[PDB]
Amino acid sequence: RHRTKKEIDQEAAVEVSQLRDPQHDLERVKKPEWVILIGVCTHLGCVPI
Amino acid sequence: NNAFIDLPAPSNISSWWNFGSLLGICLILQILTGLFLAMHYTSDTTTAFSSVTHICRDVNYGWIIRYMHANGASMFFICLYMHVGRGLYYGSYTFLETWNIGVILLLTVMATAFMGYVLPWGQMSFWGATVITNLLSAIPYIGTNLVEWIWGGFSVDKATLTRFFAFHFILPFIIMAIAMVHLLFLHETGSNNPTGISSDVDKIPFHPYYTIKDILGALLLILALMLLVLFAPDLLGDPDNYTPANPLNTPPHIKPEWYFLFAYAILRSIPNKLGGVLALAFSILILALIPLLHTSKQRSMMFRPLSQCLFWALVADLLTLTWIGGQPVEHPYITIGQLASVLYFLLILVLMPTAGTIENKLLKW
Amino acid sequence: LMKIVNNAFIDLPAPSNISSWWNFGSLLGICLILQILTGLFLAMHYTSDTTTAFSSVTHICRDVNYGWIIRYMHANGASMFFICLYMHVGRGLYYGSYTFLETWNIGVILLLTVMATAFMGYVLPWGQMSFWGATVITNLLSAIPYIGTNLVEWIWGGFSVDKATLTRFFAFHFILPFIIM
Amino acid sequence: WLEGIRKWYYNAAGFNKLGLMRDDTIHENDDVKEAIRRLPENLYDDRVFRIKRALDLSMRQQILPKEQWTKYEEDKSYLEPYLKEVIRERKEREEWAKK
Amino acid sequence: VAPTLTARLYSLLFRRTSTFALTIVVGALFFERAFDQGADAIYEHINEGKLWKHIKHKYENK
Amino acid sequence: SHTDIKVPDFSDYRRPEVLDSTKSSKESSEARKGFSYLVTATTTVGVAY
Amino acid sequence: RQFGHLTRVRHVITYSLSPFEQRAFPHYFSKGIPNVLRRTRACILRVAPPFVAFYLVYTWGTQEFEKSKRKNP
Amino acid sequence: SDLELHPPSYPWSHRGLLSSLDHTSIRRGFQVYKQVCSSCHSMDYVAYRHLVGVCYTEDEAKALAEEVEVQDGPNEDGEMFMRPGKLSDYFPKPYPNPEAARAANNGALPPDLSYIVRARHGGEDYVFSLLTGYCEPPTGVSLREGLYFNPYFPGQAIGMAPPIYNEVLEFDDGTPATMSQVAKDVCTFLRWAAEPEHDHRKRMGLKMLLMMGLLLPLVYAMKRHKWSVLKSRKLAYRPPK
Amino acid sequence: LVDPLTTVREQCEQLEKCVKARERLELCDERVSSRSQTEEDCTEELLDFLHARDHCVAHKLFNSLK
Ligand code: HEC
Ligand code: HEM
Ligand code: HEM
Ligand code: HEM
Ligand SMILES: C/C=C(C)/C=C/C=C/[C@H](OC)[C@@H](C)[C@@H](OC)[C@@H](C)CCc1oc2c(O)c(OC)cc(OC)c2c(=O)c1C
Ligand SMILES: C/C=C(C)/C=C/C=C/[C@H](OC)[C@@H](C)[C@@H](OC)[C@@H](C)CCc1oc2c(O)c(OC)cc(OC)c2c(=O)c1C
Ligand SMILES: CCCCCCO[C@@H]1O[C@H](CO)[C@@H](O)[C@H](O)[C@H]1O
Ligand SMILES: CCCCCCO[C@@H]1O[C@H](CO)[C@@H](O)[C@H](O)[C@H]1O
Ligand code: FES
Repeated sequence: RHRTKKEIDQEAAVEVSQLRDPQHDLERVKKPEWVILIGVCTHLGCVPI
Repeated sequence: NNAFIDLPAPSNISSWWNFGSLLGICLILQILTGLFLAMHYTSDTTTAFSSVTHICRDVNYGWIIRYMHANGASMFFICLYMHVGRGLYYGSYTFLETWNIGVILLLTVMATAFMGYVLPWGQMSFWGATVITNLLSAIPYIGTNLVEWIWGGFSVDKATLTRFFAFHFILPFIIMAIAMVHLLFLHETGSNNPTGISSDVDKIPFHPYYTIKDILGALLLILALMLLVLFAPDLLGDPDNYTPANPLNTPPHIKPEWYFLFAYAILRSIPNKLGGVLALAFSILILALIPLLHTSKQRSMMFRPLSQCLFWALVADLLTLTWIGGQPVEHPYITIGQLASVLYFLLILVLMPTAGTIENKLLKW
Repeated sequence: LMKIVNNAFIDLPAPSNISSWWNFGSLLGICLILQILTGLFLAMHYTSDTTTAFSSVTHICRDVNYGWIIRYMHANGASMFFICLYMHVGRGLYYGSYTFLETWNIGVILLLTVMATAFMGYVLPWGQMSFWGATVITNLLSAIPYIGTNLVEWIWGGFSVDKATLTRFFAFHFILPFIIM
Repeated sequence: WLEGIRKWYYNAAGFNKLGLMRDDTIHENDDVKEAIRRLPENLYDDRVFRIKRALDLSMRQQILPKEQWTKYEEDKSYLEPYLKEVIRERKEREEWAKK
Repeated sequence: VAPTLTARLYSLLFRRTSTFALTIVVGALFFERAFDQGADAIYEHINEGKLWKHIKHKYENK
Repeated sequence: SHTDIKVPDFSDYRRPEVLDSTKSSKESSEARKGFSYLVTATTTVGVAY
Repeated sequence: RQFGHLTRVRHVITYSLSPFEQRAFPHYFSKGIPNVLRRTRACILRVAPPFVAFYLVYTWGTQEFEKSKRKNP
Repeated sequence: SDLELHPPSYPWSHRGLLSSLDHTSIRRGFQVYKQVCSSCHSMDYVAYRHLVGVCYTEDEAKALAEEVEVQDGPNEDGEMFMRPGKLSDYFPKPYPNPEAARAANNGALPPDLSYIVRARHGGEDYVFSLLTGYCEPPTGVSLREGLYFNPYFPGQAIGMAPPIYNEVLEFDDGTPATMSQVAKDVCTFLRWAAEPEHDHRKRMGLKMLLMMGLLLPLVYAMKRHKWSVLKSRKLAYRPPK
Repeated sequence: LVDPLTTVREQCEQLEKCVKARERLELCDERVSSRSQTEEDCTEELLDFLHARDHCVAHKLFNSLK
């Protein structure tokens, strides 16, 4: 996924301590404008929209 | 003979007692149409969906056998739910062996129908295979391993479809053997009746009284089945399964087969993985607890007003959960579903046993 | 649960002198269970379309973990089945066991059903013998006057052995063993 | 008055409409079966006929004329003295089995 | 003295188990032709002008 | 006395042809069996179809 | 369980008529309807309410849902 | 947007329980698919032979198949070649694969149409509404290039430009080809395509209803006959006093 | 060449419910149109209008088609 600036800024602003699986966005991407993920819901396997 | 012809039966069992034979007929119907479909079905992911359209378009009468099988599965569940409801209402569950085997039968039919739905490899087939097998991933430490082992890989794929055809093929025959055991335990006691009172002082022979009544019931079952097959074959189905499986995309309004909607609503009401899976399992397994929760001095609900009111509340609640399962996860459905899910377990575990005790008190025993 | 497992096994009265020739009945039960167990596992990887049947069998033997042992156990188990069947029938003829008329005649039906079952299984891998065996044996029915040929084409699902034949044979081969049981 | 809802309940339960007495409707477990076995001829035969009459009405999905309904004030526990003793006997045995 | 209709039917076809099965075989055969012809006629009339058999003449001419 | 036992009146259930206690019921037996057996034969024909 | 070994019964007489001597539909409508009405009335208070509740929850929730999807509910 | 516009119910002549499809309408609908929709949409489960005795004679269908060239082979040189189509051929695909399809359609994928009516809630009511429902975006809505506003499509932004309009094709029977007429006929054809067994199941259903009208009361009569023995039985209790 | 769809749509747009809806639609068009910035669009108003008009079209249209 090619992320926009507003999207990147929204993810940086997240209150990590409030997440159930706490991670800063920058611990999950290498180049901020790009997010790469396995598109499989961690619940029961469907594809997130 | 004596297993049929001169089998003693209560003189007063009602139409609610016709569902056992109707379940036998649904089972035979599924086996017969099933085998004939299996004569033209191929389980390779490259050709499964195609073989099904080939059955419906080019095999002589392939379409009627197919829709009879699909709608037959729906009739199977209608009958199963009526059969279980009769049992709860009339206290038939006190026949412990018969009842517990029945619970196994319900789970096996559910598992069987699940796998069959995966066979045409449409969109619902694929995501159903994904979600349901993943229920096992809630099992700690080894859950994920169990899922991959069932799948034969890291995702639902060819290996999955091929083994599911095999499992779906044999399970109904196992169900048939389990059902014969179901009946053998029943025969040790004979049937219960609407009054919940022993009917040994007024037994009549199964033949001709119930043989003809069962035939009349069979005719009504066939009418219901054929009204669906000939006039509305897709009414109880899902349009999304007319779309071949697409591993890259889960339809936005994906929903389970109607007979699984109540359980799906219950699982969806809990925002926790393990919790939702445990509630799902328990929503079915709680049937095994009903006998231990019986507090009434009387077997049937016929003479118990308060219990009857709570029984219909449970049915109305399952109807609510069925409706909620068909709605998006949005307000106010999220909350209605949570209340309905809580109400379900509350009626069975607390309100009904309590009504039983109150009724005893009111009768002074 | 106890009885009929149980008085039908544990305290079942048996002659004190039956010999090894009486072992084939239980060996046939074991051959049947073996075929059913290896059969189901093979069926988990086998596909009945003529374009992929032969291939799915090589996939079983080459890539499925231990697929080769399950396959050759199924193939050779069918041979063991017949060795035992013939020893079992021979024992019966020699010792006059056939005087148990019902048991004996049911046995004759069992022999025929196992033969038909093994025939259909052999057709499944769709090799040369599979194809010509399907052709010849189904054609035995063409000897039936008036309708023979019609019966054959009906069994085949066409004017010759083809896709429709292989697919229904997988279904027949799948269920018959349980009927045999 | 509790008693007020009691007569109301009795009629709502409705076994009286089939001519049954409360004890004719008890769920039969081993204690109850033993108690029924201990009943004197007349109480046993009467029970049998009331149950038989009730099963017959149920089969026809009918009820008795209101004047024939078991009356609340006249329903008595014919089974109680017998069942109570059967239970007492079993409890005594269970106590002994624990010692 | 002329007996009713069901009476004649009883004596003529229902009393003997052989004759009672014959009647059902032959009856079913007549019932089959009449029922299919009648129902097919009802279906085609309800759908007059819409079925291939109704418009077919416009495209053939062998 | 067992002679005090009389069969209850069934006139409300009797087919009309057997309502007269002063007439032989054999006169209508073939007609009555014919009616019921006709229901059975027709049913069997419909089922065969 | 076999006839002959079910239970003990004494002093009960049963009178029956051959199905060929009687009507299969005696007072079908004249007495059947009143009985259906009676049975229907006797249970309605126990069966219907929960379903009425379902109906109310159903209509309320559906309306609430639609209203929430627009600009001015 | 997340808003939804559900399609109204059109009075299709095949709507009724015992109502068959209009075969002249299926025939015109096929012409629509052929002339218009086939350039972007495949219909992989229908072959020319399926049209025979439905909306075309065997010779007409044969001529239709020959209007196209299909690949066959290998020949004795191990090569593929082209030949006129025949009755056993399935309708030609406009693209070799979905990637080529998406590429040819600004990234959107024209779905296969064999089951589109059974694969969409609303069926032909939905398809008819979609085809005849394109309109200007409402004030405040701006779509990316490649997308068209259609109130009936989920999200209202569809990758398919309006495919039909007045005189988009000429019918073999001279029927005026107005946009609504064209939509109505293609939808009737799409119903047949998704459910060729349509007319036969209704004819069978008529027979089922008639047979049930006969068998249900007869079996019920048989039930009441046998049960009369019990329904009129009388009981008497005569204990010793 | 006139499409009866045009005729029928025109006739149906005369219904009270359709005019009311068209009015709300134009009110939204004017409101949204006059702001250089606004999140709002008139999708809802358009759909309400269409739902009313198309329900009416469906009852008449097919009488004019073959
Ligand atoms: C290429 C120029 C096309 C022609 C000619 C027709 N359609 Fe089409 N169609 C096309 C695309 C690219 C898409 C995808 C749209 C998207 O945004 O996903 C479609 C889609 C459809 C659909 C499905 C809509 C849905 O609900 O998903 C249908 C029913 C449809 N098209 C029908 C259809 C018919 C019958 C046509 C001939 C009149 C027709 N289309 C032509 C591209 C093109
Ligand atoms: C493949 C599924 C099933 C089949 C074929 C089947 C069949 C039968 C049959 C033939 C009867 C006798 C007729 C009757 O009273 O209905 C019966 C009775 C009964 N069954 Fe089932 N059954 C099935 C599932 C179940 C389930 C799921 C339950 C409940 C969890 C169950 C519980 C019972 C009980 C308690 C009885 C005794 C009923 C009574 O006498 O009141 N059955 N079953
Ligand atoms: C307890 C009995 C059975 C149940 C409940 C059942 C249920 C189902 C269901 C729900 C489907 C999906 C139907 C669809 O929408 O296409 C299916 C498919 C199928 N079933 Fe079964 N089935 C049963 C027994 C059998 C048996 C015995 C066989 C075969 C030996 C069989 C063969 C098939 C085949 C080949 C298909 C795929 C084609 C199709 O989808 O129709 N089924 N089954
Ligand atoms: C009386 C029991 C059985 C007999 C005698 C039997 C016999 C045979 C024979 C002779 C073959 C050909 C083996 C070869 O490849 O050379 C075969 C293949 C096959 N059988 Fe069976 N079989 C039995 C039971 C089963 C059952 C119960 C199933 C499945 C549920 C099954 C599934 C298969 C499959 C999948 C093949 C194809 C793969 C292969 O060729 O190994 N068989 N069987
Ligand atoms: C190899 C065999 C295996 C792994 C068998 C497993 C059997 C499991 C259970 O049967 C005993 C299971 C079928 C039963 O649970 C009690 C059902 C009520 C579960 C119902 C169920 O259905 C869904 C479904 O159908 C879908 O379709 C497209 C989609 C779904 O969500 C997106 C669901 C879902 O979320 C649930 C809870
Ligand atoms: C749908 C199911 C059907 C039609 C089942 C039919 C079953 C028939 C019989 O079983 C009961 C049959 C197998 C059994 O006859 C008693 C065998 C001894 C017949 C043996 C047999 O084998 C051959 C074979 O294997 C071949 O392989 C390449 C080739 C063959 O000649 C070229 C033969 C052959 O000439 C015969 C007689
Ligand atoms: C037997 C009466 C069933 C009630 C008819 C509605 O039935 C429902 O229709 C929906 C779409 O219209 C489907 O998605 C759903 O699966 C189906 O159960
Ligand atoms: C489910 C409702 C239970 C309420 C307890 C019933 O209470 C009873 O109600 C009767 C009729 O209203 C009164 O005549 C009677 O005096 C009263 O005690
Ligand atoms: S929310 Fe359950 S699989 Fe994604």
